[PDB]
Amino acid sequence: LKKTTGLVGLAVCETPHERLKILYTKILDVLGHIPKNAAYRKYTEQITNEKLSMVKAEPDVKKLEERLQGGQIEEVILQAENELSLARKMIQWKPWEPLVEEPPASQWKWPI
Amino acid sequence: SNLIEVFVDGQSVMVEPGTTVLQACEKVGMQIPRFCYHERLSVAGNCRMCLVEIEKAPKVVAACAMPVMKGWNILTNSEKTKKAREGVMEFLLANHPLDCPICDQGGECDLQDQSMMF
Amino acid sequence: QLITVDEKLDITTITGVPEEHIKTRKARIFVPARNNMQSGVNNTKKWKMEFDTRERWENPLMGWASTADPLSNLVLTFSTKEDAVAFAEKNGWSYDVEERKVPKPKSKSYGANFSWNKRTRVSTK
Amino acid sequence: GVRTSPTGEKVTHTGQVYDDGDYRKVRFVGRQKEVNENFAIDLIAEQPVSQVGSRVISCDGGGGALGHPRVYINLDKETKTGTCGYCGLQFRQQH
Amino acid sequence: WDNLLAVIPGGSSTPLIPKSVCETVLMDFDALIQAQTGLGTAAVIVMDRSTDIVKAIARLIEFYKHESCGQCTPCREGVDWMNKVMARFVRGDARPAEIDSLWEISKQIEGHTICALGDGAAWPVQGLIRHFRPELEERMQQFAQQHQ
Amino acid sequence: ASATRFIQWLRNWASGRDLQAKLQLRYQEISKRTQPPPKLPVGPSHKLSNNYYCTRDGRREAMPPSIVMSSQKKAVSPAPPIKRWELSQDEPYL
Ligand code: SF4
Ligand code: FES
Ligand SMILES: [Zn+2]
Repeated sequence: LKKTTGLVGLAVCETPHERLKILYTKILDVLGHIPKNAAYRKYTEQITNEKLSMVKAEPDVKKLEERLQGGQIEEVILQAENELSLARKMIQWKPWEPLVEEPPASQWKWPI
Repeated sequence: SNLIEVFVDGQSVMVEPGTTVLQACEKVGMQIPRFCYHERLSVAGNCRMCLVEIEKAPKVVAACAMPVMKGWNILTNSEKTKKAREGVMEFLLANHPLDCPICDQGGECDLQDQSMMF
Repeated sequence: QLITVDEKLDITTITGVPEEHIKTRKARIFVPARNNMQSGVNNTKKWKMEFDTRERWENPLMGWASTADPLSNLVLTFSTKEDAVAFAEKNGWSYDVEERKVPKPKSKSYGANFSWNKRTRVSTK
Repeated sequence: GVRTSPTGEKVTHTGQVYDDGDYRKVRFVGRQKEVNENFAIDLIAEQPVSQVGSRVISCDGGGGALGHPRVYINLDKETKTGTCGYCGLQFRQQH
Repeated sequence: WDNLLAVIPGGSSTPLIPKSVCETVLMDFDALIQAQTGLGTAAVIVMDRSTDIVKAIARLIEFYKHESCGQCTPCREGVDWMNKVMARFVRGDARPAEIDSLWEISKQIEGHTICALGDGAAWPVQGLIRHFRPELEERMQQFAQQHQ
Repeated sequence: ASATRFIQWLRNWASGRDLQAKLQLRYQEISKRTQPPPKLPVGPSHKLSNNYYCTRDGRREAMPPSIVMSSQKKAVSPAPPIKRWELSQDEPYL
């Protein structure tokens, strides 16, 4: 086990593989409540499964960080927490719905 | 009725017969470089600063004096057009005096401004 | 949720502009005339808003041109006449609008210089 | 040259001088009015005209890249000299 | 014949041609176009090896400079510009980098003027540069050494 | 530079360094205040031919932005993940 993650305020995780399986599984369950054809569901399920496959395949924490390519394993866990929080918020926002409103005629015309 | 179709950089524009190449370009918002041409004077065609390439035509035409023809595509930003302007500007500045600091035209001079742009 | 506000937009009390420089001023909405010293037409493309000219006097010390008019240099650019008018309405300024002056299309003919029987024939090239 | 107005105030090379009754001359009381005494109009007129044997001559002000932009002067008129529009040196054609 | 240096086959406007081309070239419009010249008026000006080829062409540019009507910019200013450069090439008072500059200048005159006089003043220069570049570069080298 | 031997030893001992070899006051090792004139080089555009400005005009090659989507498959990231940094062989630990 590492002595430190090197980032102030990010504590070393005793059981990183177990924590990552729990978080990715929670993300996938939350994604199951998003509409099937929503792009957020399709892309996030795709990337979440890929990371989950690496977590199962590779038991060595040093080697797992090499595959995931997302920093320290504690940075990966934090990112999975962030994604899980985002998924819950996306359900209430529902950004897969059509555009709320077109902008005025030349709102984005530069130069004027 | 009698409008003929020409193209400016591939954009179609309908003009009356007798419209010049220079006037056809104005209808799409482009201003051809000029010195001798003035819309209220008779056409001269001597400065040669308005030379412009007609697509698939070997020779550049004086846009101010050349009537357009049906189907012509006027390449107003072509490599041939741009190199014609550079040559003409170079001849204009060969004998011109280094006077801009003492010349009243400085700052509102078409020679200065078209040298900068073309 | 949205609300219905059935008034003309008016922001003069939330712009910070002093009373004097809202109702005594006269904005002019126009397209600038081509500088007749040059043939380029690129400065005649946009609409401008400018205010009425006020006094400029000579500084006693150096003779510089002094001003008490905060809007002397204020010039605004607009894409269309409607945009300029809408900006003046909501700011409370009295304005005068002037139609854009586009040059007339001319009939040009190089061959007219050599007419057999017309006066357009030139005597020199 | 530096004249003195009837009041006694020096006239500058731009012709400036406060007239009588102009209060602004109070600013020089107990002090002085800064006037450059080397009038360029007088100094340039002391340079002799240069005789050259050609219709056209060039002037850069002297000193190469330390002078002014190089201009070419026409000397065809014999009723006058050719003057440099930058430095005011005069040229005349030698017969 | 072995003394032949160059021939102008159709008046001053047509580019010169060296002796080798003159060995077999036929005198007609199409054949002389293939030899990168032209029939022109069919005035054959013959120059032998005692000729100063650079000076001979330079006098031709001086002719066109004296004849340009002055109406249009590329010939009014360009031909006179070429005349000054050619005059310097006669003495070698120039650098080799100016040869390709002279070639570029003539191409700016050619095809950009009102009439064909501008073309007629650019072709003689192109013919000289095309066939006698070593003569030009050899005169510049000679001038440079006498001025050290 | 004018300090005596004893003072040089005293202040060298006090600081723990050899101060005389790296004096903070400048003496004769600095450049002369009169220098020979330069002759600066010229840039690549100083050519008499093959130098048409239209072929070396950076401003006129700038284009308006490319519209990807206007309101008129594998997931992606803005770029590949950043490669991890390596410890200095020069001195990993200060
Ligand atoms: S090219 Fe023809 S029209 Fe133009 S200046 Fe020369 S002679 Fe005159
Ligand atoms: S504007 Fe002068 S040739 Fe056309
Ligand atoms: Zn001068």
